Amino acid sequence: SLLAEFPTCPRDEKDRPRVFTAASGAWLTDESGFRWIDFDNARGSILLGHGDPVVAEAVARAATGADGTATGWSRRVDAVLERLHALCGGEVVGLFRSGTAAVRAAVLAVREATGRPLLLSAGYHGYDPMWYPSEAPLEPNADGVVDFFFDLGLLRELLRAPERVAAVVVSPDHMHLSPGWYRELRRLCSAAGVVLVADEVKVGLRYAPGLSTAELLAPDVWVVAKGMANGHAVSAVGGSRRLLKPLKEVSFTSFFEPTILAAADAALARVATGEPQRAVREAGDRFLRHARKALDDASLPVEIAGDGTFFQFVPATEELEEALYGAANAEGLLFYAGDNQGVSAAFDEAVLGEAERRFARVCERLAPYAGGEPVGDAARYRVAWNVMDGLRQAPRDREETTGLLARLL
Amino acid sequence: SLLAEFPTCPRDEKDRPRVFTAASGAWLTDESGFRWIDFDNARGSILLGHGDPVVAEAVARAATGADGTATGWSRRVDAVLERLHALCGGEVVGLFRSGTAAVRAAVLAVREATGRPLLLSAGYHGYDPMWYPSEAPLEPNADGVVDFFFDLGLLRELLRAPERVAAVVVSPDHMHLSPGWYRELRRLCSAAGVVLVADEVKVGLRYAPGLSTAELLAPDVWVVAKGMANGHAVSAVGGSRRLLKPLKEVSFTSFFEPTILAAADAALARVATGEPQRAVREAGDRFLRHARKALDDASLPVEIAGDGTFFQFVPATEELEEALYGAANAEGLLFYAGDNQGVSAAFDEAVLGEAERRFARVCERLAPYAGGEPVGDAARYRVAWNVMDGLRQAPRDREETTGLLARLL
Ligand SMILES: Cc1ncc(COP(=O)(O)O)c(CNC[C@H]2O[C@H](O[C@H]3[C@H](O)[C@@H](O)[C@H](N)C[C@@H]3N)[C@H](N)[C@@H](O)[C@@H]2O)c1O
Ligand SMILES: Cc1ncc(COP(=O)(O)O)c(CNC[C@H]2O[C@H](O[C@H]3[C@H](O)[C@@H](O)[C@H](N)C[C@@H]3N)[C@H](N)[C@@H](O)[C@@H]2O)c1O
Ligand SMILES: [Cl-]
Repeated sequence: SLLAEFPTCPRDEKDRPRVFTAASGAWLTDESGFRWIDFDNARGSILLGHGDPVVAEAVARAATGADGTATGWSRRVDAVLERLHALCGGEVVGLFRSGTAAVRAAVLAVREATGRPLLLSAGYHGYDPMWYPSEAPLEPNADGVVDFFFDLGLLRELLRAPERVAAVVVSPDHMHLSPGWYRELRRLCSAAGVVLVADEVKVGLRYAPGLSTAELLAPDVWVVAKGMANGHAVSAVGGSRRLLKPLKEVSFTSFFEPTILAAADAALARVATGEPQRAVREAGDRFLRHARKALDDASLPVEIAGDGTFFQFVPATEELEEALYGAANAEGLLFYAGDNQGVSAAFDEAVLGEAERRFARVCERLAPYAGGEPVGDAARYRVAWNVMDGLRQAPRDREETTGLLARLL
Repeated sequence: SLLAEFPTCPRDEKDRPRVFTAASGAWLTDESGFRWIDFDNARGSILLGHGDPVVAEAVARAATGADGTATGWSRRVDAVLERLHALCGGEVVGLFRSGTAAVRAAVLAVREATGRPLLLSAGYHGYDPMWYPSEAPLEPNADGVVDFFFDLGLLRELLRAPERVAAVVVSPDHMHLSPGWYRELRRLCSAAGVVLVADEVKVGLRYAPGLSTAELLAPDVWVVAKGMANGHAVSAVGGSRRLLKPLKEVSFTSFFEPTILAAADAALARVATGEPQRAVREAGDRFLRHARKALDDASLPVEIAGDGTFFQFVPATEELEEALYGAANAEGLLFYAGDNQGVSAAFDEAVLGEAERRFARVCERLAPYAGGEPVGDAARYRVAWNVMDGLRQAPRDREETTGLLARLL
């Protein structure tokens, strides 16, 4: 207990972190020698697979100084910028050292550029205190952030006074929000004349070789990170020259560190082909068909939201959800507990076959829960909240919305 | 023109970044094949030297999968936390992705833990807007920060109402502030009952295996970064468990990324022994003896502040400053222009012998500046302001302090 932070990671029954010695492709080794198949994948930042051979060679080389120096510019800086710009659009691009740092810099630049105070937010934007919850729903926090919890009725209300709004900033979820959700969000922002920031730290580059919301939102500013460097310490922002002009005041010491630029340039190259995204979709979709039949044949009341790119178990009770991850653990399948499961491209037939096999065995372990009452909406809203930090799309009136927020906050 | 940021880096006479294609030890090669001896060394974060073989090999093995996974905890997390704790003291340790992020998190944690609004600051703390200047000297900015510019007179004033003060946060400079200055700062903060945060992002682990101000300040909370990983993207905060409890709320996606953890463990192993810091001190002091002698023999009105660990040229005039770096640029000595020079442990006998010959050539180019009026205090103040973003220690009354602030802000 030297560690001052509480990092999100695999934890065991005593909530102590699982210690992993090694990993390659889709497989992990733990400290007891027990081997796992990884559906966490550093929260979906491992798009390609652990230890990816070709990224590894580019990073190993950069470490020797052969591609440049942390002292200053290298043409790999130009290549990473150029790639991102091609993939995501906009006029300008900036690089940062986490998703957190990127989203904060982007929204503060917009606030400065527009001269307006309030940020209207849905979703998680990172650990920084600027995003901490207000004393009550719909009121601005200490840093001028109002959370609207992906409720478009609440957003529409807020946008009836757009003079005070620097930007709307949204973290997509494609498991729990439909395409028409996003189009309504875009229509409302455009009618109000308000800047739209897509926080694609998680979803950017994974659904497509580009922004998952490039056409759905056509955002004024974007942020990506998890998809861009197979796990390495980099994020990016882009959009219009005028709104990001304040980013000119950003500099940081490690900006030119070559191994990160190596990893980003290698990983982005594949990202740009479409293939790893196809492979993950196709692979996790295979695994999903299989998992859904196994839960069904087993009479287990667990729905699965989403798709091969990201999916989430939605069990009918919290008891069952815990048992589920209990059994998965017992079988060497590493899920990100309660959150979204994101396979990597290292999910070939061998892995899929074993994972399917290990999932059947999870269903076997779970047979005491066979025939429980099927999934209701309270479970769906609970489980979606854990992944999105706000409300899944479903029909509701204002009273229902208010009740949900009271319950879940 | 894709980059939205304006990174600090070596820039040519047209203000364009120099392009470096490779580096090894003390030496850089640029896009034209010109070879440079590096005194900038990623703003001092390259303590060991470019492409340090042991670190590079730690990084290579970690990029394979064989030395931990981004998905979660590893034995190298413990080794890093343990090492920092041993070198720097305190009860807990936290890891971050840049000095900016680390100092922001540290100070916000102290603000939350004490419950008091104001941060009293000297020095540079990172690019974040929380540090932007106030409307007037001695007024807090919009984020509750009041800059005292290293003037203990001004600090005493601000310490007259300490109930409102969460911390004093200071970035040391050992070229322009004496040991007695630190002791008095220490005294002051203790009498006022205020928390002292030493921002050792630059100086930590470089003057000694641990904190430069360990004895002088005995700070409540410390921050280090540039010393810990031979340029790789990590920083650390440590100190009181109580004061850093708010850091429990920190998590980021790349926390377990293995190449950075390996680089840090390998670098900190070397740092703990005291050897690289001794090598740097001795190598730099040797260069300084030669440089001071060459300047004097040439009748050039340029002093040198500092020592082998970090030194700064202090030219009598801005014209002569620009001529100095122009001449150094022509001879392939890469100085961090106007700022501090920080050699690495790869500065061996052969590097020093060539740097001496190059600096002799520099002084020959500056012949036309021979015999100019000797350095005055206005020059010393302007030059020191560039490295510390505040006032070098020297006798002043308040009016003169005020006067300097008006001049240099
Ligand atoms: C849209 C978005 N914007 C910025 C960030 C910050 O990026 P970074 O971690 O690099 O600083 C993330 C980081 N994502 C990590 C996790 O964040 C969320 O998890 C939060 C979680 O939802 C929240 O309730 C809890 N307080 C902490 C936890 N880290 C998501 N539910 C999860 O799918 C994600 O994997 C993000 O998803
Ligand atoms: C004490 C301290 N705390 C946090 C940080 C931020 O760390 P990071 O860059 O990793 O985010 C630094 C970063 N240091 C980089 C430079 O910062 C200052 O340079 C500033 C410079 O003084 C300032 O005027 C300018 N606007 C930006 C410039 N980077 C120092 N003069 C220099 O010696 C340094 O090498 C630091 O020195
Ligand atoms: Cl003083």
